[PDB]
Amino acid sequence: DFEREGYSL
Amino acid sequence: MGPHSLSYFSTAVSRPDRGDSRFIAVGYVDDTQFVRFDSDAPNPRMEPRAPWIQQEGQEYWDRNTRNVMGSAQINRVNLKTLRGYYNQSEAGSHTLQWMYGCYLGPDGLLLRGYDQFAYDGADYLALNEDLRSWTAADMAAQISKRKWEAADAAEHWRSYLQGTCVESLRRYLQMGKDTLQRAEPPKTHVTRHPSSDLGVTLRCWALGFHPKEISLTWQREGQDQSQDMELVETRPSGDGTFQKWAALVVPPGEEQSYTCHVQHEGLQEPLTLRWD
Amino acid sequence: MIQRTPKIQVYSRHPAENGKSNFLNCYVSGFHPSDIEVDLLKNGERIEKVEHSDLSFSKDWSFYLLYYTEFTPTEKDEYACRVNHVTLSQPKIVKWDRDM
Repeated sequence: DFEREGYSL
Repeated sequence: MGPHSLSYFSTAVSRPDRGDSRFIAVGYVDDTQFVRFDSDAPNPRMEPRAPWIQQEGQEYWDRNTRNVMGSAQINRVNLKTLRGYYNQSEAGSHTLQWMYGCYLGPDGLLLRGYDQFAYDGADYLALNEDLRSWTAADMAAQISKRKWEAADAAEHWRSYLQGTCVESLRRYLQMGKDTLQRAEPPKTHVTRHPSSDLGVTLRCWALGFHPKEISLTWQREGQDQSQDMELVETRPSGDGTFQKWAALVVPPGEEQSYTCHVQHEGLQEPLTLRWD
Repeated sequence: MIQRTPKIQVYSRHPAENGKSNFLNCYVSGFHPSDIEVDLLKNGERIEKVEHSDLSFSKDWSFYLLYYTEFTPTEKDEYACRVNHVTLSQPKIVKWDRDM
């Protein structure tokens, strides 16, 4: 189940 | 059950010659790809690539599509952010790779989790094995690290990797039982080709085996011969199985002194092969 | 900036028998960056209907792809893989050796 990036680098 | 893994491998590429960027993701259970996403598709969606995953319903496809599109957008942004940190020109194409996932031990409990990034081929930022902290490769990645440490991104990752990742893996292992959960042993043979006047090449072959891990080693009178062994990269057959070979040049007349040893989870006991 | 030239392996899916249907594979791996051009050739002519795998990569971050096409081996016909990448000054051709 693909995780949605909450955070940006 | 035993060694199992669920992994996602994503690739974001800036394309200044086309004024845009591209994001691609694939998902693997063990050695078996099951989904994909590509931002250059018209109507880009998370797509099935294994038969067993298609019996998921629309809400699975909808949700995965929402979440991988969300990630594509942020990875679009990350590429721009990393240029800034490294002070790079707008004219160069750059690559940001992201791998995450979970590894189930021989008992089927979560053994390791991963979440990490590579920029232009080089390690950038990695979730530590504790799943509580981050390793940064350089001063740039220290900037991301500080930012993610203070936001406690590790906790959200630790929740995902210990919860949903393992549960999903177990649902997939069950949905795809007939292919994912049985190992196919290698079909083997040993070839002999005189390769010079001075020497003879023995080649130990493995074909039609899954999963891809396999040990092929040559032995003379007990002692291993890996110093002078040519070993090709394990390679895919295209039908779920793999191939490998290892070769050794041996003196003429000494062929029976040498044995090829094969280990693979499909086999009842390791094979000892000999040129016949 | 890492740049790594592709390893190229050309082989059939099954042990090749003349007049028996099979798949020819061109496996490119260990490369970086990801842009790559791969053609399958028959007696030096681009084969049209060549499918390929989705882009992925290994533990060491290096990319790999499988290109393939249904074919029937014969005694006469030469097959080959032509590969271009940023690392290569000229497209590289690798012939199919059926013992290999």
